[PDB]
Amino acid sequence: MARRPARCYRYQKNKPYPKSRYNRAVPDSKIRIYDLGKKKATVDEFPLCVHLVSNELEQLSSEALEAARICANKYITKTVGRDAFHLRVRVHPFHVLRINKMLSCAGADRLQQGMRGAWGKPHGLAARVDIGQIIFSVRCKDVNKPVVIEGLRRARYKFPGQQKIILSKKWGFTNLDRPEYIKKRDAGEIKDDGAFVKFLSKKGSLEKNYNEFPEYFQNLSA
Amino acid sequence: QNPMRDLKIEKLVLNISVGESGDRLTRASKVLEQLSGQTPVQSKARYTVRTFGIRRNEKIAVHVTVRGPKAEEILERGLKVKEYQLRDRNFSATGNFGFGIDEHIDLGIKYDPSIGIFGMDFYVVMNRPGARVTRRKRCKGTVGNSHKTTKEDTVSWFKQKYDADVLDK
Amino acid sequence: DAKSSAYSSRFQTPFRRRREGKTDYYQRKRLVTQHKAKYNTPKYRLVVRFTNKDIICQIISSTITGDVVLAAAYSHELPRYGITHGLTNWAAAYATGLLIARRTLQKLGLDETYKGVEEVEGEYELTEAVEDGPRPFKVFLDIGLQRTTTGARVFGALKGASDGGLYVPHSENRFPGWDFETEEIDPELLRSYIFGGHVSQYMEELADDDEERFSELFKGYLADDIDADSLEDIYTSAHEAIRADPAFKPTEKKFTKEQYAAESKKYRQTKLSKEERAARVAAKIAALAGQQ
Amino acid sequence: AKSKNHTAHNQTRKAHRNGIKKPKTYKYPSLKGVDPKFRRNHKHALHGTAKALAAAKK
Amino acid sequence: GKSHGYRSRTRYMFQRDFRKHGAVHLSTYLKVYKVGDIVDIKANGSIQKGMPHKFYQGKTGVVYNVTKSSVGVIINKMVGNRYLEKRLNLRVEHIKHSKCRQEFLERVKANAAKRAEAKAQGVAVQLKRQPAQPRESRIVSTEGNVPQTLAPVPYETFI
RNA sequence: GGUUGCGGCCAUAUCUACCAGAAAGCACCGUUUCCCGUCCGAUCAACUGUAGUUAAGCUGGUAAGAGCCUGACCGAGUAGUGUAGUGGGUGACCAUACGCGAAACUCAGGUGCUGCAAUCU
RNA sequence: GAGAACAGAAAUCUCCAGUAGAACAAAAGGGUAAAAGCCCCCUUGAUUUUGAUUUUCAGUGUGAAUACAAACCAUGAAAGU
RNA sequence: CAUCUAGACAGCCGGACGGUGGCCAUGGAAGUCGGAAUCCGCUAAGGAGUGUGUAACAACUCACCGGCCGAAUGAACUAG
RNA sequence: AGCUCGUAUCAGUUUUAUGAGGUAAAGCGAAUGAUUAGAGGUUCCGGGGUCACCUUGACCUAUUCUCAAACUUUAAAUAUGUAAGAAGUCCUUGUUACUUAAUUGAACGUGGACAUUUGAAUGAAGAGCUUUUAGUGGGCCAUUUUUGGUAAGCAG
Repeated sequence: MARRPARCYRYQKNKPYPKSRYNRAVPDSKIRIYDLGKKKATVDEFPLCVHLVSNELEQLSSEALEAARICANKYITKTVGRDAFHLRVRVHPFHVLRINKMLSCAGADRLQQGMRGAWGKPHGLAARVDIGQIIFSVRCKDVNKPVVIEGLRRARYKFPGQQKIILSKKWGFTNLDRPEYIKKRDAGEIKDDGAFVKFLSKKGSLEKNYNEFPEYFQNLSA
Repeated sequence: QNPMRDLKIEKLVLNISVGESGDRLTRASKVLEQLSGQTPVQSKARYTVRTFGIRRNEKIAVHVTVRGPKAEEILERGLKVKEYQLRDRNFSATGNFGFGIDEHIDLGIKYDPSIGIFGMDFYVVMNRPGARVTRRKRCKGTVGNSHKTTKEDTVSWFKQKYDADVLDK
Repeated sequence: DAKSSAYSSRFQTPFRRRREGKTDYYQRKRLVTQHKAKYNTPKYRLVVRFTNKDIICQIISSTITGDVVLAAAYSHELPRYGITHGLTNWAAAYATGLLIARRTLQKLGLDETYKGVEEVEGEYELTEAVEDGPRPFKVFLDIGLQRTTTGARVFGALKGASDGGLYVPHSENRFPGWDFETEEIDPELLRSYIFGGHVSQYMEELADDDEERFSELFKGYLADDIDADSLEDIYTSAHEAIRADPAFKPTEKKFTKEQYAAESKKYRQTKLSKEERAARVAAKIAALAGQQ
Repeated sequence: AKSKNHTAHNQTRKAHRNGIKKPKTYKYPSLKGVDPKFRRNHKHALHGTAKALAAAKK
Repeated sequence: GKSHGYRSRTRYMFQRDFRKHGAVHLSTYLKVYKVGDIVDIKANGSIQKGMPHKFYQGKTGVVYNVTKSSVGVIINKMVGNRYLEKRLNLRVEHIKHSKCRQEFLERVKANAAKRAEAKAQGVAVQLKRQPAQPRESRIVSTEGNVPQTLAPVPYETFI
């Protein structure tokens, strides 16, 4: 059957209704990939982080997430290549939408009881977002800033509501600011872990910290 | 080093696992009481598998446990058929070790008719004097990490006794 | 091994004496509780515990902040009364059960009445309440984690306390000589256990057998030159001395508590504070990294 | 056909128009549900102390 | 079909508290309750005998009856336009002593002691509690405390 | 101050490694005639504290330890929320006024205390 | 997880780890570790007399439950249940 | 955010030595090219040009400066 | 219609003290159920590649992204229970067939001491009790929370 418009499920009017042991007959999400580009790149390779942030409390459907994922990826791949960016789709469509399917043929009043038994069968998935919640996070080098800006601006047209694009003072996807990340990287407290980094804590076993971060103790002795 | 830290035979358990019950099990029970000098118990089957011919609580197995000098003399004659030599395998990570043979009626006892031929699984439990602290009722403590049994100290115990060899593969 | 952090975070520890293993708290709940319409009357527990070379009997009552002790009787006070060897046997358990019963009866002032049995014959006899007088002191046997076995020493102390005038409710199923085929006790076997016939008949059989185990065991018997027929004599003498003087003469306590605290503190390990801990990890962060 | 199934509108206003007043308990409440061993003894204690006070006041 | 059983909607209120599961600690069975004492009901969910209803959890009432392994508690219950007294036979592990009564009791002991000392000296010794009175006038000096000026912060995205 | 018996609060007490323990005590240990219970005196029951031992249990200490507990003008008066407006905004929601007020995070400290009785270079 | 002839994913045995992730007749929820689970032993309290109380509630019934009193029993060594 | 009296943004006049000649599948590797970037003898001016011209100059505007106009301009956004 | 009394045994209220809750929020480098991405460590319980071979099938550890009406360590606001005394406190000694080992406690007592305020604030506009009976037992709207629904001047 044909899908309803997104104005039917735009606002967070219901409680979050995930796929569980009670809600079993849920169709799969139309979005399946959430890390794109050079996702295997080191954190030092991509210092700039650009966030697409929702400004409204609404629901983004999984189809809108997939269409915005395709549209943003297609522009950045065509402009600055594939390995110049890492696109991360932060939000995930866990909220299951319900549809009460009404018959549109003549004589439908006999075969349909109206609002009796009106509990909706599962229709699709949607990502419930809040105000200030990050939708897309694209990290890249400092050179490719307006390409990612235009890529995230072209991703807004597939999204309901109002979204804003902000550049992040965080070094990539980390929770640390750019000067604080530079101090820990220069002091050797940062170890690469493929897609993210592990930070040296001042708590824990010193033998395990010596095995994991040998550069910090060598530089402390220096 | 310490006389309270040397190994000893805690217990030595003989278990056999017959495919069914009945006459074969009763012959299996009497060969073990002739083996050990004490009656064995008949282990009941836990479930039904569809492949082994066993149903639940059918008494498909027989096991008995000997301790002390009886366990020592049966381990001497248990390695006489195993030629006082063994592998780096068959030793558990907790220091215990076991081995299986295919015959006992014509091993070191006289053969008698209407008893069958039965193999068996020896299993030996090794610990130190001081294993009561994890088995007593009041103040059931643990064992110290320098007092546990490993593979290395038990193969070394298996060297200092029997003049044995290891890794026959 | 290698327990996860989530396991340690959710781990609800038991009660400390359950962790030690000395207390059955499900058992403790139905001993130490009281009928709530017996409002502030404490329920008194006869607790008999078996460490090695000791019988520990104490009449104790559970309160809010802990258990207070009325009368505590130990094994090592019986060498004063005469029992020099075998301070953890069945007969010594009877003697310290007899001792603690006479001790708490004289503590509460009921020593003149409630004599129990002056001569022991080995029959199950609850101490009856006297006609127009005070009731006998009602304690209950709290055996703890020991197993309930017919002919065990905790029932020896139970028999000894019941023979001392202490009212402790029990049955004769756990006394030695209990027939499993009829409900009749063996009073001759119980009396022999009371006076040590289960050790004296072992002694005469071992003396008739050999000398090697009769000198490895029972070497204190050969040291004090006491024989198999003298076991009943010294236990009757111990029983008479217990009835005569249950007044709990305490020991000397030489080299007193200030010196006890001083000598224990010199051979004890002190805790490094924040400054010493920070200094020693500063030493080891330089030593393990010192061009390593 | 259909109507309102249940509604707690106006119920608190109805309860508070005459007030949700306290039960106004008395001294010597009813000994209905107390322990019968205690109640039999309480009868015998009051029977004793009535005569004790009568003999005190002659 | 709707359900209104004895322990309906008691999924969370008849839990055991986290890392406080298992057997009840033994000061509960050794606390003494007298007739007229004030207790509050917190139903320990591990013991099923003598368990109160879900309404009485957190309620507070006087003990009218003291029984073998239980007490009798009078709770006032709002039934429509009046309160009805409810008599509960509850095991002692579902109750505890209310500390509001003992705080009143130590205030009584303090007031009796203050009245006893006011017979000697300092009569009208202010028996009644006063509320948090408004503060009297004070002098706030500025040595070492020169007032640092503050301004509103600019809007920073902090992301 | 140490230990033992019984505990109160029930991890500041638990857990993983490593080290130490004078005297006492606890413990392992030693042996099966009796009571006793098992396939098995391993558990339990009995007997001897005698042949030995701190090896283990136990206690104490160490870990830039994990956990747990406490505190912080640390996050944060933030999220949330009661009341109010003919406030804003198409709405979604947000802002203000009068209040109340988190949790995660981060940092710092700590790692059992205590009651009764007995005992101890 | 480590092992032990047949014997392997799974037949029986042994050890270690195991806050319960098992089981408790049946829905789901709560509760339970020297237990409320598994095994063993003994029983009939799943008995009688009526009353009071809690929930549903009109503070009526029914149902179910709770704590007792008087007995008489069961079990345990007892407290107790 | 990038320029700006050392002269900016506009406007108008002037502008490719040959670098595609052992680097090109030599599709039409000589115009500005879909699988490529760096070369000075100059390099204000000599550009694998921003520019699939489909024929080893078949084509103009433009890479970036001059010329002289002599003051502020441009870009990306945000919300009334 | 009253009846009994005359400022209370009170209150759609606050404060103080003491609870109780499990929603909002928050949490998943905390359990349970979902979740995206990579990093590092194997038993002959398969290598499909030369039988111990660099040889991709896991699992575990440490990270990371996002959640949950029928998840949760934690955890509000609002609402809610109790108490804030003369029916109470303290001291002595009377009854019991209850209880205690007891001349022990429990309950009920007898006597005696309890003003500047008889023991928080504010108010009380009279308080409490009883009888009898009418009408009503179709509701609807608004802020906030909220369920089903695409929504409704929809239904709850």
